[PDB]
Amino acid sequence: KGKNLSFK
Amino acid sequence: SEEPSNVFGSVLKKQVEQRLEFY
Amino acid sequence: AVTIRTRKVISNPLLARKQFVVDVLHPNRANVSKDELREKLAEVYKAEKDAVSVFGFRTQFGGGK
Amino acid sequence: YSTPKRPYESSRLDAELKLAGEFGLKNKKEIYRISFQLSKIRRAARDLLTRDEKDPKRLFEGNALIRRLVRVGVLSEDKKKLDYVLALKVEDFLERRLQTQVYKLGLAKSVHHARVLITQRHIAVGKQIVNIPSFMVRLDSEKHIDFAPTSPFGGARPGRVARRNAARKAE
Amino acid sequence: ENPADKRRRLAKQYLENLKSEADIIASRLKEDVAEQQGRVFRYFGDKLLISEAKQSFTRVGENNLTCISCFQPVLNKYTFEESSNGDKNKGRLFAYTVSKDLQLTKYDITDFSKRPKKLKYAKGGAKYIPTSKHEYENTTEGHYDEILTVAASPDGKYVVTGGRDRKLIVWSTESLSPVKVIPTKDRRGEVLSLAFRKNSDQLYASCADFKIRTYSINQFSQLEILYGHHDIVEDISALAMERCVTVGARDRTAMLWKIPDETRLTFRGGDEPQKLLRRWMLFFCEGSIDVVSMVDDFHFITGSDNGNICLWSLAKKKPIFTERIAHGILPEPSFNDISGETDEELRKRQLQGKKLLQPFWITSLYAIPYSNVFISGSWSGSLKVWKISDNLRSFELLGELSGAKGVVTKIQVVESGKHGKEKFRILASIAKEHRLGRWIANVSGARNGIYSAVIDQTG
Amino acid sequence: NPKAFPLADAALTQQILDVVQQAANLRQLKKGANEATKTLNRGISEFIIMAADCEPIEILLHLPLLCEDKNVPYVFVPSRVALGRACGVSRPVIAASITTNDASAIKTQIYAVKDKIETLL
RNA sequence: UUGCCGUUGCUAUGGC
Repeated sequence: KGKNLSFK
Repeated sequence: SEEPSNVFGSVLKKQVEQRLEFY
Repeated sequence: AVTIRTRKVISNPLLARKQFVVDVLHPNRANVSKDELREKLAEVYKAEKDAVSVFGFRTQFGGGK
Repeated sequence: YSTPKRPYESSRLDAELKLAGEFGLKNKKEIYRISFQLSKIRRAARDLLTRDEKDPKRLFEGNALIRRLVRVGVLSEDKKKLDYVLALKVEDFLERRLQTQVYKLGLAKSVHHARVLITQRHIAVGKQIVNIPSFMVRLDSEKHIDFAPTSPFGGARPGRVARRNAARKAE
Repeated sequence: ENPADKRRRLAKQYLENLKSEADIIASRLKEDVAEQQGRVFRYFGDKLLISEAKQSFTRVGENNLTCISCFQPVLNKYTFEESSNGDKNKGRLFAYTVSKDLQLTKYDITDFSKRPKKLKYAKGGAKYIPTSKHEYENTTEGHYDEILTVAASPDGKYVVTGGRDRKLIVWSTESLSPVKVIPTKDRRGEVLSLAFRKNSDQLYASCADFKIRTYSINQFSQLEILYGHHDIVEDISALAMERCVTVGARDRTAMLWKIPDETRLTFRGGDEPQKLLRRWMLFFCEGSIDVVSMVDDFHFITGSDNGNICLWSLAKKKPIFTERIAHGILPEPSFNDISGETDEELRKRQLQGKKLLQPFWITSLYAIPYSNVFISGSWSGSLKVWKISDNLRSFELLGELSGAKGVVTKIQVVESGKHGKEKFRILASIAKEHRLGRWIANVSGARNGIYSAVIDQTG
Repeated sequence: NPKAFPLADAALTQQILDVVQQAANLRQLKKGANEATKTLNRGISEFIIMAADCEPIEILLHLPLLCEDKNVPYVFVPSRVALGRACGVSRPVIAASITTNDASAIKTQIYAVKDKIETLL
């Protein structure tokens, strides 16, 4: 399983 | 209605009376 | 904002790395430069930026991904 | 596509006139393309009809064909028989062209308005912006036709001319 | 002194508490992580004492309460910090309600013996209408049209609301101050239900534009938009994982959305009276699915407009179990009113026997996460508590609570006390009209208020 | 025998409301009695839906006289309250009518229900 | 415990 992220 | 009654007419008139007071 | 999602994570010990497919969701924007992808994948996977490689990125028709 | 046996029949020419006008087709080439597909499908249904009833080939291929024809939306659910496939006409396919649904659903007030809107990248089927007016919509896809999110009519900022005129009004 | 030492201190103190409480230690630690494993682990339905429940109805000023959301702090084993936003809010339970009067109101429900106590509120009005008339400029701080949903962040820092203004406004928990307004950017992007991913900042918004939106509150940004429903998406539920479930109302498809996979599972009831009567040899064709709640990661339940409550399993597309006319049939219309003919028998024929009789619909349906019990709601005047079988292949009626009178727009449950001895408080928003619209004939006895009942476990 | 007649069963009501609820989305639906009275005289109506539980039912029994004089199919259904939900309006609807348009995207759906309706009558 | 109006207690539920 992968990872999740977000910016700006 | 083969033999209509006045029960609805009474309340319908009452609804008009409520509107009359409101305006 | 812009999201990035990793899928199909395969561990590779004898070349000592991790493979995966990167999906970058960038609404209201053209795309993400490879350097920004590298630095934040370093942040998330928690490796130094130099150890991170990213390539073969194609945007879908209509944009946003 | 393939050319017709006799393109110069007056009845024919009036046929393409009516079809193009009522569906806003660019030229006769689209009509012959659709006619070619209809000829192929009807020939296949014809050949299946020739086969004996309960023939495994007839059953299997006919069933698959009718199910596909239902899915594209040309053939109604209650008409799931190869005879009704044989009864199809080009108008049913042409209705299934995306222009017609953009017009008929109310997003556009004319077939030409639908054409320009579609080619202008204002129309989205689900996640995908479709600029191909000849796109064939299925039953499920029919209900998802909306304005694309990036469109000014679909939730985005005003177009270039709108903001330009607003600016010129500003100063 | 180092942060790791602090964790060592907190862990050491935590163990001392467990030793003071006490095999038992090992079992509890497993129960602490049972949430991560997607299976029910709270079998307490038989322990519940519905009969002795202390029921209470609290009136409020708002007309037509639309939704209620409850926040419960939870101790995080993984850092030993309570989900309370601040030290003052340690072990304080908050409930937030929205109504059609454009108010957001918060109440304190920490004292279960006592009634909810109002703390702060915010009203919207005509002051907040957008002048621009453009969807992307629809960023006014306050609501100007009916508010339909409210959801509290699991962190206890923010509460988010939406409604007929086509807005997602996120409010500060302490002061109810507006920090961000996120337009849906659609003409018919009407928010109908909001669900927070448990112990996460992810928010899922079901909109009447036939789409579902996903949000990250910590970032104040939109993530993805989900499509596949063929009608309005009235309800949405979420659990610790990301696979939120939704219902399509007239579409009649309970829909589970795999966010990680970008794949989607379809569920349809597909029951028809004719066979059902034949196998019997009043059953109403299903109308629409207007509520859904996830009992488990692998199971979920729905409520419909034929009074049918259906149990679902991810493996099976069809319902595994169903209860017909759960809340009963509506009262038959009076004969003196059906027709104006004086002759009584003529009026009776207009009733057409029992053909006109229709069932109650499931206005509210909430299941406590990872438990074997759930609560259903309607305007019948009583909250029904059900218990799921241990095999999760059937459920029965645990009992009823008749305190509530009026339409149950939303149901919430909060628990308190030690692990072994837990007393459950059920909170349900009660209104005089249905949340989506005013279709309901005015039911006698309805009062717009918040219903509260206390249930304890013994034996 | 009953004044509200014929009344659709649980099944036939089902496809009707599906036509009604979508037809509202397409601006093809006129909702309520006076609009029902409106469309019949102008002859732009396919068929008319009536609630059988209407208070009083006689408030709408004039419509069938208009409907069958113009040879327009009509029908009764159990619950007004459901029709408004289909119709999309936040209040009960006792009568509804589908307007005439051969260019509508739903000509087959409307005609499908229309055929069943004629058989019912 | 309620926007307003009552009843019932020393608390619970009836109308708009």
